[PDB]
Amino acid sequence: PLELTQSRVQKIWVPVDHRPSLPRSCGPNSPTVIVMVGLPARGKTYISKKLTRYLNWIGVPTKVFNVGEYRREAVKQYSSYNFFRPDNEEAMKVRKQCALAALRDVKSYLAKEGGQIAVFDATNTTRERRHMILHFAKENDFKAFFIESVCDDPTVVASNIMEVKISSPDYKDCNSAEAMDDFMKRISCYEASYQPLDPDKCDRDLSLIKVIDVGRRFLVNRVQDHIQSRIVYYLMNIHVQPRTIYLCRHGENEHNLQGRIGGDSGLSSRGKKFASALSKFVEEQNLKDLRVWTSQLKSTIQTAEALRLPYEQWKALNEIDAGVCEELTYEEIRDTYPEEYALREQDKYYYRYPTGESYQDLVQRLEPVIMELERQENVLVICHQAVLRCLLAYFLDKSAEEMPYLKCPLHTVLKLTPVAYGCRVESIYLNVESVCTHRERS
Amino acid sequence: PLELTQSRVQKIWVPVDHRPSLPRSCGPNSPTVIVMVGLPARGKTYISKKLTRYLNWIGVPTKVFNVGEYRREAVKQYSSYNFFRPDNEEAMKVRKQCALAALRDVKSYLAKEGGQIAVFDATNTTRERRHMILHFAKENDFKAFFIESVCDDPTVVASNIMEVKISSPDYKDCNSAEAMDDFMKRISCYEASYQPLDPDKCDRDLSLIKVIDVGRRFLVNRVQDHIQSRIVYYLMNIHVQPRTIYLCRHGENEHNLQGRIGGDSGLSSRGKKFASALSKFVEEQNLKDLRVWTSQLKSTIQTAEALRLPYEQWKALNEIDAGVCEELTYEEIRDTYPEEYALREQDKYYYRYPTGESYQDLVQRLEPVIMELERQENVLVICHQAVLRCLLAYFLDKSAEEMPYLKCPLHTVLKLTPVAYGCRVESIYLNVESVCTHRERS
Ligand SMILES: O=c1[nH]cnc2c1c(-c1ccc(Cl)cc1)cn2-c1ccccc1
Ligand SMILES: O=c1[nH]cnc2c1c(-c1ccc(Cl)cc1)cn2-c1ccccc1
Ligand SMILES: O=P(O)(O)OC[C@H]1O[C@](O)(CO)[C@@H](O)[C@@H]1O
Ligand SMILES: O=P(O)(O)OC[C@H]1O[C@](O)(CO)[C@@H](O)[C@@H]1O
Repeated sequence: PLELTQSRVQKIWVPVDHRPSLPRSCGPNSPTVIVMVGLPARGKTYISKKLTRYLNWIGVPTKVFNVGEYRREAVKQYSSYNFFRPDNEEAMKVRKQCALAALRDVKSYLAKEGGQIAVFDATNTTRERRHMILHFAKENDFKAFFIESVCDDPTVVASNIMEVKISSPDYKDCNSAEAMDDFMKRISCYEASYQPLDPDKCDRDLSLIKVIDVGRRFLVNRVQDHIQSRIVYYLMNIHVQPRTIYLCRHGENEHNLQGRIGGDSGLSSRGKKFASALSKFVEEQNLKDLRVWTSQLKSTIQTAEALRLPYEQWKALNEIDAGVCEELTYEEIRDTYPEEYALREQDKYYYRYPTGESYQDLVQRLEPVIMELERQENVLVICHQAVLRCLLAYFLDKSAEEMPYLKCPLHTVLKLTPVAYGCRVESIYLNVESVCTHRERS
Repeated sequence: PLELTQSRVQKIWVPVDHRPSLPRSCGPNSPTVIVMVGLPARGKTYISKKLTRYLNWIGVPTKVFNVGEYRREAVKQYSSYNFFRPDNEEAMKVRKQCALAALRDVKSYLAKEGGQIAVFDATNTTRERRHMILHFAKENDFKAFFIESVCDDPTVVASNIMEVKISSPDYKDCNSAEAMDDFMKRISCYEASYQPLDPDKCDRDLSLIKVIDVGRRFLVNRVQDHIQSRIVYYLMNIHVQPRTIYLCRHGENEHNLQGRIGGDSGLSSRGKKFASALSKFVEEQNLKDLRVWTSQLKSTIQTAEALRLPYEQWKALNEIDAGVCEELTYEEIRDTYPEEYALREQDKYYYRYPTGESYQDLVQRLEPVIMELERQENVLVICHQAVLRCLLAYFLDKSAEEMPYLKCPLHTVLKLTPVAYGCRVESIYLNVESVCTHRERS
């Protein structure tokens, strides 16, 4: 009775599966359609992309279905705002067909591809369009959650057009002035039929969030579940204010020199040289304010000590726990635990060290770090190889499969600048020698 | 250069403090005054108490300053709603003095007692009163965050009067009908001067949350920092729907029999008997729906396996990590690590095991568990001794000092029923023998 076995890769206790002669599968909670609402240049695509990046990173399979991309596919080349005219009978039919084709792909993603969240990125400015999306959701047993972005500031609208609209494939043959002018006319095509969400009377029973004036204010109505609550929390923590995220590892430590994993060793002579080089680098950046974050492990704290700046220690930033393999070299791991060594090499993201962690566990631990990084402005995170790969995979939208192999060398600062729909990444090697701890897949 | 030392109790790396002949202290971010807003019987005290319980448990020193308690102290016995009349010149002076005395204690708590959050629990229904609180906050360099509870449902108002108002010390000599009638008249005294928060025009620059219709809808304006964002997230996850929380440990394991700590041992013969007894108990509770949560450790999973109910494994529910002391008996800990043994006995909450955890680390790990427990209805959590003490300290509002000593015996279900401003706790021993793992302070 109650016989369990521990799965070799993830180390999960499962009931001993003495399946009968005819083993049965029973494969595989309700998926969600996130409905973007609002006029063009309201940051709907920005919200869609960023939210999808966060949801995928935390392990919720998410995909964006942008109706404009279906339109660029159906219609050869973009001519002008005339395509978006309410009196353009033909283009209105094409645009409806594109929205229906995107919804068809939403159904296939959620019901047949193991997707959990589909972000329907369109204007969805009319009650008619939204009623149709609701009908589609109800008939397919999908939940519907509306995210409306409301902003009437012309400075914000002009900034969005300049930052990411003029550079759109639609405006390839256009100069900045013509593209901006055409886009303003394009916005005007949607203004007459636009019916904002009304949670007070009409949309009282809908699950929604109204993001007002670039996240200055929020109207939240009927949050049904865990995932909607998480989305709301995320939207309330992110901002579009300019800032820089600097990510680096502690300076080279004594375990690095011996080729040993984990432990709590101190900086080597080179590691101390990096720490001084980092102080000079930080000083040269001339940042008004800078928050410095470290792990609770000695090597990151010693590195921060060289900066002569206040810093905060996070236990969540501590290197991946290697369990029984802590303080061992990779050669000693292969010779003492050959089965464990091979299992990790085959499934590096999901592999859990015995009495230790996986990269998957790291993500769960680092979620509060990410949420706080979003809230903050200029931040320097002094951490460890596996922790750094996880954070970098979040900022650079890298998959779980690529994450354990991202290059994060010692004595090198990764300068992240948020621009358009992601991060510009600059690498700055601080000219101090160290050992190489990067190991490619085999 | 960069010399650090590890603190004996918490195991935190600190700069080697070679203080000069004259060591200097420099003792000790801006505190927050949470302003409750709304008519009586709107759950302001419920919000105040619950939020304070959560904030203290996560490690943010928080205290409630209820103006009504200052009034019960200044005015001998309560007579009737006549005391609350707007034309009652004398009582209006007394009530103002009570609010000012509470604010005086708010200043002393935040500026001189190391308090981080002061919850000002009063009606604060007029712009005049709120302007005065803002002036008080600005002059003392305190942040102000407003929490308004808006509800016009008479069923909700009557329920609040019946649940917690009629049982108030004010209505000691009154029967349920007279107390209810007096309280309705008391509410009416505040209705004429009530000016709700207006984030649209008047209160546009104030940091606030409007909780509408018992958390059905929210208006969030200008969330300035981390703590306000956390409060908003918490308020959006809690509910007042009836439910039961059952908490228990895994059935007795092999390590329990050997007096060994940590590890991942399986159920003993008695532990398996408890698991069967738990299934019978669960069945007898006749719960429409029940969510079952376990840790990722074998003993809790084997216990859940006996229920024949779907369950979810949480790594956050895994027992406290004893680091180097894992799988050792307490006798072996005292003999191999006597310094460590004595340090723990002296400071059980903050003590961190070498390469392991503290009860303080457990709280940080269990925060997502608590947030999900709040969202849910009927939940059974099968966990471990230290994890259980932490969760119980949250529900029962126990301090960090009492937390490591809470009695959580094996083969015993703790049935938690939310009622009034906290939890009713029922203990159910499932009549299966086990060893005793409880150790009192020495
Ligand atoms: O509300 C907007 N209106 C116009 N533009 C916008 C936004 C937001 C935004 C919306 C909601 C939230 Cl919680 C945060 C940011 C981002 N952006 C944006 C700006 C420049 C480039 C790309 C996107
Ligand atoms: O909004 C209310 N109006 C009247 N009463 C109320 C509430 C809330 C409440 C308010 C906000 C939130 Cl996020 C959750 C619950 C709780 N209570 C309550 C009910 C019975 C006894 C004690 C308290
Ligand atoms: O996932 P990988 O490639 O083993 O890298 C993580 C390892 O790297 C180290 O930071 C040492 O370089 C160890 O602490 C950790 O076990
Ligand atoms: O804090 P205390 O009293 O040592 O209790 C926690 C210990 O109890 C155990 O659950 C064993 O009873 C251990 O796993 C853990 O180390």
